[PDB]
Amino acid sequence: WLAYDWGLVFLVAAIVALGFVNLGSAAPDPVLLYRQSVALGLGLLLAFLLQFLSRRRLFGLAYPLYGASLLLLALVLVVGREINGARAWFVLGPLQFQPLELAKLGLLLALAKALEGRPIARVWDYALPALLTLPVVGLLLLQPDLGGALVVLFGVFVVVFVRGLPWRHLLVGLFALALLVIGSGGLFGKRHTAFVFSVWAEEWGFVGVVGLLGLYGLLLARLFALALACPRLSDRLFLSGFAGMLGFQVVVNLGVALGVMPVTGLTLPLFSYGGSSLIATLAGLGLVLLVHRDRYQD
Ligand SMILES: [Cl-]
Repeated sequence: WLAYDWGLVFLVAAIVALGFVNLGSAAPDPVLLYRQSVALGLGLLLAFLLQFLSRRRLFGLAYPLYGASLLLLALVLVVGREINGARAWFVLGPLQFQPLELAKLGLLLALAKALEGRPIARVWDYALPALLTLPVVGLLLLQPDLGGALVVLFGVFVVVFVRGLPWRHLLVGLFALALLVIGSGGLFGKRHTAFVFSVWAEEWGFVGVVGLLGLYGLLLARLFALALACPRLSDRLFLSGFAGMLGFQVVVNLGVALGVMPVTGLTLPLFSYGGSSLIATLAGLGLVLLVHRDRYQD
């Protein structure tokens, strides 16, 4: 039927097109743009394939996907490939799959589903999110990769806070974990990650950064608007956790790019270089779009 919110689609497409028109000038290379074109193709294809999935099945898979992401996080520690001092990637030749993304989505689904029963015992308000998040954050710290750990923990914080459970301990853990880590016009196109962002910030200047931060602000706004437009509470929680994680990566790259936090492996979603991050962001956006399209169904 295609009863989606096409505004969010246009926002995602606009950020993606900005990322692509920037990469073609921010340290370009004939062979480095092909990888990202194929990543975009795979991402759109996967986000389309996932549209043949009802939300009932998707939340039926809330617990199996969480278990598979836990076991996959455990397995990457044994048979992974070290990159920047941590084994956090599965490399099978041309295939590059990082279990962090599966962990994020599985935990969001699992917590959303397990946290939609309004009455709870007076003890599990602390323990259930604890015992569902701690294995993930711990297996993320054994790599070690604390950027994804921060994203995961902050997502869990957003889910808990929107729900209405104890969240202050989660912020304590979050802040504690984060401590052990050219004009108005610009140039217009005239190897670390932040280079992808430093070239946009310098070749396009204040209008460029204002426009990009505005695109991200509108995306987070539309996500949180779709979140409170769902009758079921599990959907509200899932959408808000996703939007939280996205905004958190964005503000992390903000402080990384402007000399605040030490850099992490967290890219700017839909914008920074990275085929797996692009594909995973597209897949998560496909999930959020399909859970929004099925909001008035049983
Ligand atoms: Cl609290």
